[PDB]
Amino acid sequence: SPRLDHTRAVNYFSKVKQLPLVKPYLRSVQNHNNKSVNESLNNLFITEEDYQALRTSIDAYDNFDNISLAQRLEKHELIEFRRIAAYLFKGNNRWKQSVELCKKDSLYKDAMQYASESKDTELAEELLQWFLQEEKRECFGACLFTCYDLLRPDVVLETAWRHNIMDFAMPYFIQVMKEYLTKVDKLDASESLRKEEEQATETQ
Amino acid sequence: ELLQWFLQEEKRECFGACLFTCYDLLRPDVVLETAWRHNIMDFAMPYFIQVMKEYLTKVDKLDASESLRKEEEQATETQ
Amino acid sequence: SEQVEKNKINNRIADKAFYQQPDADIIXXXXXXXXXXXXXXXXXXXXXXXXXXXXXXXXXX
Repeated sequence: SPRLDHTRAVNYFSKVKQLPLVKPYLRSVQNHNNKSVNESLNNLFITEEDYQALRTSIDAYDNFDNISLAQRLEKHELIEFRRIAAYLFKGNNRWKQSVELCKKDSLYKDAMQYASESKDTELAEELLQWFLQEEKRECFGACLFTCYDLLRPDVVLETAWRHNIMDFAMPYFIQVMKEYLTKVDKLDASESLRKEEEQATETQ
Repeated sequence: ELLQWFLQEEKRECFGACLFTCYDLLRPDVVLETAWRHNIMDFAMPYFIQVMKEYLTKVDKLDASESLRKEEEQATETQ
Repeated sequence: SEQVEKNKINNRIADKAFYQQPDADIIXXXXXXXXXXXXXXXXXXXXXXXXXXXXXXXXXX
């Protein structure tokens, strides 16, 4: 352990077709954050089908090629990695994961949750505009959008009309913002009166 | 309590869900919606919902007014 | 053998739609649960009757 360079080892294993013996050799190790470790280590958890470890195998040590790695995963059939390659590519960057969907990997599930944390607001119109032409859970769509402050303005609430006379009734949220914009109004009128009132004592 | 009951047992819900509202506001968003999920049809009536509208558009009048009060005096004493 | 075997098992416990997906969700909060609560939604939205509407409005606040 102590007083090896590791960098000059995994190399002799890889071009050996026998590197996995070192599987556990990578156990107590991998604290070194070394590349050859994660790098093939992932390659290992990939062809081996390991996700628990692989996920945790990177739930801390971030030393690797955050790219091609998810390239071999997407080429899979077993979504486990087509699900994480989805994550791996997104990684603390939500824009990738969504802007890369289509029919497949369009899960009526996580797709309604990975948008929320976003910041590129308008992408809501992107997603939503799409919900309309290709899906029907637009309800949960045009809604989970709204409730988070407001990133779904008038602009989007209408974009949907130009089209759907029928289809729109749902609201949970539109009112959440209503008395919200009726409560901030409460405290505001309150401080207005604050002012009024004081300007009444020192100078009635 | 009363309203929820009006629905399952009576129909003058109109006078119900209304005389409720006009006094300040005791009929918040919470109720104005309960009727959407629930009764699609049955809800159109309003006399009151708007009483609170320009009410929350008039208190807004005087408020914008005092906002400008501030603006005006500030810019003045400091131009 | 076993891994490729473990492989097919998914796409098998009520066909990668709320089986393997649920497994992944197990391996927002809920919160997120309340969201996936708006949730269920079959025959006709299968939700807003009781729990669904309830949690929904509640959180929405």
